[PDB]
Amino acid sequence: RSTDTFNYATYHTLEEIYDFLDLLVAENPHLVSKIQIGNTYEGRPIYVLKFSTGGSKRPAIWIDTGIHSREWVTQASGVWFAKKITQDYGQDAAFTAILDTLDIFLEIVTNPDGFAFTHSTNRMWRKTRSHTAGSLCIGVDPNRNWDAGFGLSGASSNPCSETYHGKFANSEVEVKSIVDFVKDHGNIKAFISIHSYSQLLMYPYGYKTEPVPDQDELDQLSKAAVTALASLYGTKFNYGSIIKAIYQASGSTIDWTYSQGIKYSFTFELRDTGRYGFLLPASQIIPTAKETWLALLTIMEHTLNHP
Amino acid sequence: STDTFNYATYHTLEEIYDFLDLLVAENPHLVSKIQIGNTYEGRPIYVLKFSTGGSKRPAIWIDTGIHSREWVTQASGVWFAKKITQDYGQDAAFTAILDTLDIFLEIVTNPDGFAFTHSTNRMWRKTRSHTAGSLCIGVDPNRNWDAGFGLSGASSNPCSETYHGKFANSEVEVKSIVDFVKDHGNIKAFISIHSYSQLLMYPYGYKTEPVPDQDELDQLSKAAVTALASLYGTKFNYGSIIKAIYQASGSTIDWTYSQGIKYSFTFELRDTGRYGFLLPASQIIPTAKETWLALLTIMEHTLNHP
Ligand SMILES: CC(=O)N[C@@H](CC(C)C)C(=O)N[C@@H](C)P(=O)(O)C[C@@H](CCc1ccccc1)C(=O)O
Ligand SMILES: CC(=O)N[C@@H](CC(C)C)C(=O)N[C@@H](C)P(=O)(O)C[C@@H](CCc1ccccc1)C(=O)O
Ligand SMILES: [Zn+2]
Ligand SMILES: [Zn+2]
Repeated sequence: RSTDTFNYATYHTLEEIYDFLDLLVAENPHLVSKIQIGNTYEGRPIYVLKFSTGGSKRPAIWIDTGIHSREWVTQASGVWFAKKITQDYGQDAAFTAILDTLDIFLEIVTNPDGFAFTHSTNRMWRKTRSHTAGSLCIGVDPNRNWDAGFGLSGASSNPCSETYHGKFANSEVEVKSIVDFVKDHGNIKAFISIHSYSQLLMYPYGYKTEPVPDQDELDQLSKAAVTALASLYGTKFNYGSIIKAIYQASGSTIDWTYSQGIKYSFTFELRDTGRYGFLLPASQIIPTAKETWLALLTIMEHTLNHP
Repeated sequence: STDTFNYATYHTLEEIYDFLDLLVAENPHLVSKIQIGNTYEGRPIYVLKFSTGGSKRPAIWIDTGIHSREWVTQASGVWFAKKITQDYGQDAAFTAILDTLDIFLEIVTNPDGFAFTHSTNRMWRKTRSHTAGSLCIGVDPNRNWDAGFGLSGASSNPCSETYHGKFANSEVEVKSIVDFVKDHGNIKAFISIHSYSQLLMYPYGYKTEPVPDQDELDQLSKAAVTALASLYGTKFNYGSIIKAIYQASGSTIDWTYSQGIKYSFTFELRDTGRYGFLLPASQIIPTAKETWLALLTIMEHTLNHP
């Protein structure tokens, strides 16, 4: 296989996505690199792709998919995104402008133990796979484990719950690896965490109703990103703060990244709105990724022009 | 034919409905089929009446499959029904139950959703009703009841999994049961079966205030989970809904208990999340058998406390 002969309209295994990363690197040795940022609870490597046309820790966009493993359209879109970047660079003028200044980091399998578990045992696995003493239940909600209103209303203390927060913030190696990488990088200007489903583009906060100081700008960017998105197939996304647009969620990702000074902190909930939910047909992979790419571009151009 | 029916696999809606008919034809002096309504999508809603005679005798209500993706429940409901016909007149304790109490078993309590889980989305939870002014479809039938309806523990968001609907009993699937219970007026036990989590719970889900019958219901719970655990060692916890899982408003047994049905319980069957809703078919029969034993405890106790 090469990245040109790879099937992007199909859901893949952990081993397949991991081999895809290696093909991407070998085919673009002056564009793409693969960074290991940790290992999972179970010992699997956690890998981030860096797309860079030079410099030393340029201002950057971070994008992660697959934090909740069952959300398959997200890792699939993540693969598509990688190949879109390499095809489009040096070819598309607008996108070439983005990558002549910014680096892009892309974490395709952000919850690898879960992902592997969605394949071997339970298609609907959400959480990490860390053990919990005195419980018949396994794993922690990676989207409740960040140090931002951690433990507060909007997560569960019950190990059996889908939204169990863990013993303390960053207890999950899968979250702390991202935290460590982000803090050490120091130059991340936008952070985008990709989930499915509901067709939402959101900004902070999810833990409290109080609006973020950059609300007008973030909301205005949100409206243009979903307008761009809708232009392709008419797909309707709603937007707003996590708490107003879906529900309260504590110790969630963009609440943390935003309080770290990363202004352009966003989360997408992709297709659909419930018909298939997480079980989205493979035939909707590429449409999903393509329309979401239009939204990502909107946000990345904004980031480019607003230091 | 109900002897040759495969209890160790998951069936479509048509297969369950055909099973209802075969069991009635094999046992017409014991089992009758009652239509209590039609779903939002116009499909008949059926309840099995198991009875040895009389008129509106004291009764046990059992439903499965109100959350349609909870496949082990419908599949155990099918087994329960065969089980009743197998033991009536051969097992001395169950004979005594049915000699005094009627039993109603609603196996597919959410037929639209169940059909959807087979045709389109294995993880469909809600009804299939359309929502005025929304793209999203369906109401959580376990939030649509007239007990603390619309209060903390349900969502006003149509796209939510726990969307409560416009008003209490807006879902025909819930109103059919309401109408049935009120009309009957002599249901002494009501047991709603769900999965998963391995829990046995009693009211309330809508508030922390304990029910005046908590002491008795907790002891019965203790007994039922021990009976359950006796076969395979499967560990159930128990308590009020709000303490054993989380707050949930307009939920089923809250309303039943408010109508004066003292023995209102809910089960969450196997497992604890390894497979969740996607429990292997090989576990259907062991789930049904263990669960029957706890059902038996609740049923005997109901019989002995007229
Ligand atoms: C639909 C379902 O069965 N469960 C829900 C969770 C349940 C508590 C209602 C789910 O998986 N929902 C997914 C659509 P989700 O992706 O997991 C939604 C996010 C909340 C929004 C968010 C996203 C990203 C960053 C911060 C906040 C969540 O509950 O974590
Ligand atoms: C755990 C999960 O993946 N999803 C939850 C939804 C929740 C996180 C919003 C679920 O489907 N849970 C099922 C086990 P459930 O079966 O639907 C749990 C009941 C609990 C309360 C209850 C049960 C039965 C009778 C009365 C009250 C519920 O939320 O309705
Ligand atoms: Zn998610
Ligand atoms: Zn349920």
